[PDB]
Amino acid sequence: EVPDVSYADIGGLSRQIEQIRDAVELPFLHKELYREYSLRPPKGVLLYGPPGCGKTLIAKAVANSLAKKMAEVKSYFLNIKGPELLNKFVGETERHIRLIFQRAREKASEGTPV
Amino acid sequence: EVPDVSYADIGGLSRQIEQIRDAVELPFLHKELYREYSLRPPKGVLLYGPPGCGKTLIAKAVANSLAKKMAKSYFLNIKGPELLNKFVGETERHIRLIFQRAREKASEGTPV
Amino acid sequence: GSMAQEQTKRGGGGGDD
Ligand SMILES: Nc1ncnc2c1ncn2[C@@H]1O[C@H](COP(=O)(O)OP(=O)(O)OP(=O)(O)O)[C@@H](O)[C@H]1O
Ligand SMILES: Nc1ncnc2c1ncn2[C@@H]1O[C@H](COP(=O)(O)OP(=O)(O)OP(=O)(O)O)[C@@H](O)[C@H]1O
Ligand SMILES: [Mg+2]
Ligand SMILES: [Mg+2]
Repeated sequence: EVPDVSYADIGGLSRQIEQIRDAVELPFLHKELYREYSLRPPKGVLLYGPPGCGKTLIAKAVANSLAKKMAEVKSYFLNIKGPELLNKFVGETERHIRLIFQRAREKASEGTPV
Repeated sequence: EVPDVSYADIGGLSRQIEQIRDAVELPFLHKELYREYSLRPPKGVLLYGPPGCGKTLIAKAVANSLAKKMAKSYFLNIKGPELLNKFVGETERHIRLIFQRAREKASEGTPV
Repeated sequence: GSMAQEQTKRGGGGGDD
């Protein structure tokens, strides 16, 4: 179920939204210019702050933006609950992590971020 | 196998590169020289320090430099949680098979 | 000086007939 919240629905954050939007789009809006400087896209994003200040709201906005971008050209955004991947068997959790990352890198391409 | 890494990429770590050369590269380059002085080659090298200080960088650099230095070498990378299986079996079988293959490649003559 | 409570991790087991 694609969320229906966009960047226009978030207020009071004209800087953090700008930073995450840059880190998500700029490496893929201008691939050749990034390659000219040999600057790779960032691979680690962390969001922290007091409870109920808009972190999940920004996550939903990013998901909606990715959905719109892909529809312009659905399964690229992967949502994982915190302890969801945890399993009682000893080796199942590591195998699940590896399978998730392998599937994510399977669909990864230069023009399509995952 | 990870190519395209060398000591030239790593900067600011001069003594440690020399030590890792002495412990690893030197026994392979010189064996009769070690046997003349009855000096047993060091078998195990551990790398420790603050996170992100370049342990994996030095590892891949030495892995490539061993191949480039000799005038066919095999580098094996295995992680901890990789060799864990939910079944009662294969928890130890995989490790024993890996070491048997390492011994086989050593018998072939290629350093492992 | 503290007490702990254990959570078990089940190991796979399968038999035929
Ligand atoms: N500009 C804004 N800043 C903060 N909250 C907003 C803003 N606009 C709307 N909200 C409302 O704040 C609510 C909580 O936002 P969000 O779910 O992103 O925080 P959270 O991830 O629950 O935080 P935590 O998980 O730490 O409690 C949303 O339901 C949303 O309706
Ligand atoms: N001279 C240098 N020494 C250490 N790291 C360097 C050096 N030059 C660049 N780096 C950068 O440091 C980063 C971390 O390197 P590396 O992956 O070896 O750390 P690490 O030992 O794996 O850290 P951790 O063990 O915490 O994961 C690399 O991406 C590399 O680009
Ligand atoms: Mg939340
Ligand atoms: Mg490391």
